[PDB]
Amino acid sequence: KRPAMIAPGAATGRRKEAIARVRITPGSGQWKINGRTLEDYFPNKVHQQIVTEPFATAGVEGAYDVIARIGGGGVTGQAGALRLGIARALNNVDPEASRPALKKAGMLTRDARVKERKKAGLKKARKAPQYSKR
Amino acid sequence: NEYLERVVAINRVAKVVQGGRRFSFTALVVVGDGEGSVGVGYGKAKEVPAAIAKAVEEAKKHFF
Amino acid sequence: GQKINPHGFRLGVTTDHKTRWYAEKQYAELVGEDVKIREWLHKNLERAGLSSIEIERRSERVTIFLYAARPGIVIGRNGAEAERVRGELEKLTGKQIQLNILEVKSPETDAQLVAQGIAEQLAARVAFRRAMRKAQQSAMNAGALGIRIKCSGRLGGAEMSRSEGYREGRVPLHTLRADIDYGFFEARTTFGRIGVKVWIYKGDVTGTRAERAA
Amino acid sequence: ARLIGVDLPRDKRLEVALTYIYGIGRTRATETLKATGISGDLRVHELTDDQLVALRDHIEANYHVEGDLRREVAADIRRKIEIGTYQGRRHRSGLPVRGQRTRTNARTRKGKRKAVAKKKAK
Amino acid sequence: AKTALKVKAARKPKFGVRAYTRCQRCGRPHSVYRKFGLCRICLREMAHAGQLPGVTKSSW
Amino acid sequence: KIRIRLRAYDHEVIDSSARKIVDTVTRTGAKVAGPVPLPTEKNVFCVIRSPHKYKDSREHFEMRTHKRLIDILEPTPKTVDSLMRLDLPAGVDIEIKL
Amino acid sequence: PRSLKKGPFVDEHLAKKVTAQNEAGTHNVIKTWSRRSMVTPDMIGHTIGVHDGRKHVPVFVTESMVGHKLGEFAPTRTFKGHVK
Amino acid sequence: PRKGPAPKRPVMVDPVYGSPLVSQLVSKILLDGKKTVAQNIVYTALEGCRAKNNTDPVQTLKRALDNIKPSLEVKSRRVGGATYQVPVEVKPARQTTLAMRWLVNFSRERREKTMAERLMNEILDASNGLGASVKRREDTHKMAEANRAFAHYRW
RNA sequence: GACGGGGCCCCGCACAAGCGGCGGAGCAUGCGGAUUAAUUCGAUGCAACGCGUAGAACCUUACCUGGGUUUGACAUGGAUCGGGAGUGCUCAGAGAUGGGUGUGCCUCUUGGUCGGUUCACAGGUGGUGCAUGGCUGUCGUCAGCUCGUGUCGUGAGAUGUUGGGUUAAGUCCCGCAACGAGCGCAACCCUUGUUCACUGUUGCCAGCACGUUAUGGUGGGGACUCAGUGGAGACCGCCGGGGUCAACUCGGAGGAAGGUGGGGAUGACGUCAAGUCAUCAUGCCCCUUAUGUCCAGGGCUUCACGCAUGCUACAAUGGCUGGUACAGAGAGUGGCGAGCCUGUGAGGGUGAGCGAAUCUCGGAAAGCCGGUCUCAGUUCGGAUUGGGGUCUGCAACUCGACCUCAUGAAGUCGGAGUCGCUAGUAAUCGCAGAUCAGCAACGCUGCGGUGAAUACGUUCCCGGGGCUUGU
Ligand SMILES: CON(C)Cc1ccc(O)c2c1C[C@H]1C[C@H]3[C@H](N(C)C)C(O)=C(C(N)=O)C(=O)[C@@]3(O)C(O)=C1C2=O
Ligand SMILES: [Mg+2]
Ligand SMILES: [Mg+2]
Ligand SMILES: [Mg+2]
Ligand SMILES: [Mg+2]
Ligand SMILES: [Mg+2]
Ligand SMILES: [Mg+2]
Ligand SMILES: [Mg+2]
Ligand SMILES: [Mg+2]
Ligand SMILES: [Mg+2]
Ligand SMILES: [Mg+2]
Ligand SMILES: [Mg+2]
Ligand SMILES: [Mg+2]
Ligand SMILES: [Zn+2]
Repeated sequence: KRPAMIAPGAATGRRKEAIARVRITPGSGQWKINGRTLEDYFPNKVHQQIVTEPFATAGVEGAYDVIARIGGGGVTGQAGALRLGIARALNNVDPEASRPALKKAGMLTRDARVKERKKAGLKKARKAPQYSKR
Repeated sequence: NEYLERVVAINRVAKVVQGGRRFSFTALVVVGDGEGSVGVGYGKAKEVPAAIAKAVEEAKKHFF
Repeated sequence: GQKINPHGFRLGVTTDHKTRWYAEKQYAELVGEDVKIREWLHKNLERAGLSSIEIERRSERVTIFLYAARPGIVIGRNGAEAERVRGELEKLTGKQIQLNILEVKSPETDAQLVAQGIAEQLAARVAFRRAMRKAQQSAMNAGALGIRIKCSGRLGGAEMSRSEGYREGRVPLHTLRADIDYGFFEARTTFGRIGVKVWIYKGDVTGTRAERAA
Repeated sequence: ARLIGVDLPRDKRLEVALTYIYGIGRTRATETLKATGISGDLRVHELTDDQLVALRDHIEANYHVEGDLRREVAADIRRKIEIGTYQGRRHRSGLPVRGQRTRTNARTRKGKRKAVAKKKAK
Repeated sequence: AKTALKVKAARKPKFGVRAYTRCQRCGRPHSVYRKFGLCRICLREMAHAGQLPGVTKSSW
Repeated sequence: KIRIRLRAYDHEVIDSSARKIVDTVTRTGAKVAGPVPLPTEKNVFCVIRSPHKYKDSREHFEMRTHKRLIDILEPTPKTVDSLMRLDLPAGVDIEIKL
Repeated sequence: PRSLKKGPFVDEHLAKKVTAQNEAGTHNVIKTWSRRSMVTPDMIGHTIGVHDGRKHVPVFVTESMVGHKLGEFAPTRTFKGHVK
Repeated sequence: PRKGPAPKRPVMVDPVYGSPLVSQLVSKILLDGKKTVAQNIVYTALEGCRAKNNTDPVQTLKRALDNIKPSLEVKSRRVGGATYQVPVEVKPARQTTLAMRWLVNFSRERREKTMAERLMNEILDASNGLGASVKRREDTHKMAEANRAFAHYRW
């Protein structure tokens, strides 16, 4: 019921071979990922929502700054890792007022979905060569 | 030795399976004392000596 | 036809490599000399009975552990045969060989020597069923938890090939923590050769290198 | 009859109307435009005769084009035929000359598949 | 492989480009690894038997 | 100061050798940086399992090289002699950069 | 084709034979297995029996041969057609 | 499958228009795995929709989907020595899927140049009540009515 | 036992529901056929056909023409004459080889090394995979296959292993003339998902001090990330319902992860006289101035055709062009090569650095953004063909890759039929490695990027499992 707490904090996020070092701090709510701003590093609204929505589902809103260092993976994987990092930071800052909703939204969870390895005799992880009877 | 025995007959029986046939050996033995007690034993095995021994030990307990 | 080598399957997990050296620019030539050493030793020391040849290297110096059932043949008289085989080893390789020969505590339990003996009997034309039963009985008298022997070929000098086998106890080939010793030999008969394979379940081993080699 | 022996198609950019000429490709047309100092992004129907003939003069002076290059290529092939090289023999046979495989397809030289009757199994 | 072929491969090949590898245990001319000599079959069997240090089955 | 590179194929013997080196140098004073693990070299070989005409079933092997690094901060010529004279297992090599 | 800065490749015995033929009269057939060699002006007007795998087929080298290899004029495969 | 009904992946909502319908539309366009290209197409089509009519593009997409939604469709049946076309009622999820698939396919089949406003034109026509998608819906309903006599074979 | 166009009960991308293909076109590649002096040999329904080949210009090479050789190209052992062997430069030759010329053992009075003459003998990718070993495919990750003892039956044989319930599972539970055990299932192993301790360079940079402006470049730091060792963690363990019960099953909480979490390794008894005498090994047979062996050239690359696996396409969800983001896994000293100069470019010339968490390969591409093309057999497609080149190599004619200039073929989404896939999958996007001087690699094995639709269901098609019935 309480509007959570502002408080600085930090965490790490990972998703699909991408690492996200997140440091959330009280502020105006601006972003800086690898130096460049959000609208530069995530140039399109395709997957800005996935990283912004941890705040939306938390009590705090876009009046709380964050600094992100992002490595590995592609754009979407980096987005997911950053989202998980922000969720974990909010978690360990306020594990009572934001923990229930934040976990219920399925956000304090790291999906282990990773590219399955290729297998001998198969064109891809599961694709098989075209069977030709006689 | 102590008890005199004869191997009456041996036969090669088989059981047909998906792979093929599972052969086996049957043994008739007659074991007696030579003085009035005698018995007959039937033995099943995968091998002739094992079938014979099983038949002999089964005949020991059938002495009349 | 479709079964993995037990030693290769358990390699690194429970059993260990027979060669212990590191080299990254000569690797192939050291492998070649190792092959030469092993082939020479196997071809010239059948009589002793070779469980394993273990090769180590420190710096241009090779060390050979020869695990043999009866090292009497290897040592000859007062080490004369040992000296001659060492000298042949320098002749073959060109490096300083330090050769030591070790016993096998239970040759009737080591699978490789068991295959050695079974193949020797088959070559000497002993009934294969009797030979397999003797080896099995001796292994369980020694105290192995499981024996499995398989002789494949023109058994008894016949025309068709058979794959006759014996086993009792437990031989869990699929279990990695299971310590399974595997041996193989070929009986050279007047009718080709017979392949004799032996699995012996020594027991169950844990980790840390099988308790760091127990 | 706009250029040497070909009519540039109207309503199409000059940089590709030039490539419509035999003996002129993309880079050849681009050079030609840079040498003549003529834009390449204007349609052909706005082309003054002075710049048109300047382009024609540059092309004629620098480049073998149209009938000249076609005759030269035919002469080269005929010379291969008459000298009797391996390539010439393949040319006469109407079969690939540059070491292409001929077991399976070679289709662009062998034409359409003229399937033939073969031996019949029992 | 043939013994003559094995010895010919072992000897210097006049021209440098004419050299080839051969399985140093087996004589096989196809699928010979530079890292450790040998060949496909020789590698498989020797790795199983454990004479190749560091080489173990991979199941990542 | 004074680099020691350890390379082998078994991380147990790597760790044992590194522990022996660090405990030796320390027994001779010389405080030394802890054994830092370098990334392991990972070579992969794929082999047709069958000797003939069976390519879809294959076997994969790896040769993993484990590397550790030691720094001998204290010069300590006595430790220099100790590190040149001690004995190490055959499977692991040593590289001393003075 | 061969690099220009390496020059044409003439098999260094065909060259010596054609030079000897030039010195002692350009009238003989020069038998060679050097399909590998490059035709040069110095041999123009000669006749060279180039091996084709089973026979030394003779070619009379003319002016236009020069930019070609000796083996281009000695076909190795015979086809004649499928069927008849 | 034999084991049972496999779980369904939850459908996400479009960040821009806040409707799962547009996300389903982009995931249905979604050729070659290019999500960004697909939703650029979809957003362009929706903006063209709101350009040509003042009403909301998500509402016009919804109206088109209701106009293309089939109520019942026939499936092949192997009763006897001849095949039957048994009409079966269509669940809401299945009919939304069918409407979206038909919309996308007929948009791809339209004659205009670019996919974005081929889809825009098809959406507007369907919302009005015209187009190939609506025609196919009517034809499937007509054939279901023709084969309505086999409504008793449902299991 | 097997089979059934017999039943009941089941399972698998087996259908269905979907998405993308193949079959049409061009090319790449394998094969059949034909051809040839030779087109070396093996593979032939699934389970042969981008398969042995993880690299055929010479070599490889096993084939063909021709030229050489005969204890032989190579081993091992006795004798016997020896001191050089072995080689540098030259000559003849297509080369093999032959002839010159230079150089010519270390011990020791009897060895290492070679020579012949022999003598033994070697050699064979010559035959037979139905003489074999080894290794492998395969049914089949299928849930099974058996044994000891007891018992039933004259006997083969049966029981266990049937039945009810359950499970991914002969997985367990209940009952039971069965009581037990073994190989399979599962687990132990590797990898991935969470976390802790330890260590801190070549990795990392939160707080501290400068740095040429600049680069964690610097002192330094154990925080974060990562590297790699050792631990923790998941067990239907907890809660509730169902299930007499009991196994199980449903729901929930906690949690990174919940009911096997994902993937790999692992392939029971056996089947197919399945593949391999050509990797190796080997029984027997065959060759021995030739079926051995050396060499040059040729062939394995042929082309009226047929099949198969792929690649590029047929365009606008696209082509072209400028700018601009985000990887992982790997390789490297005859190697990876930066930087600079030169050339349109392939490249060349110089040339640091790095045996490599350091240096190099390096650029990721798709994507985003701006411009442009405007549905045109095209600014689609890039086959073919003509010219000029580069590099590797003794040598690119047959028969290499690449660059550049020109040329601009079929192809408008493909007949009957057919294939793959249930989630980080399909679809697509690039990257790396093995072999390898170079490369016909679009193949193979991996790596990450983007990232779906659908599964009502078992009626039907294919394969299989338990029991039962008929023969
Ligand atoms: C011919 O000699 N007599 C008459 C008998 C025979 C004798 C010795 C043999 O060594 C083989 C054969 C029969 C063939 C048949 C082969 C055939 N295959 C080549 C297509 C086949 O149809 C299958 C198959 N589809 O399963 C096989 O079984 C097969 O491959 C095989 O094993 C064979 C042999 O090797
Ligand atoms: Mg080569
Ligand atoms: Mg279907
Ligand atoms: Mg086609
Ligand atoms: Mg062939
Ligand atoms: Mg053969
Ligand atoms: Mg056969
Ligand atoms: Mg066979
Ligand atoms: Mg055959
Ligand atoms: Mg298992
Ligand atoms: Mg042979
Ligand atoms: Mg071929
Ligand atoms: Mg599945
Ligand atoms: Zn080999």
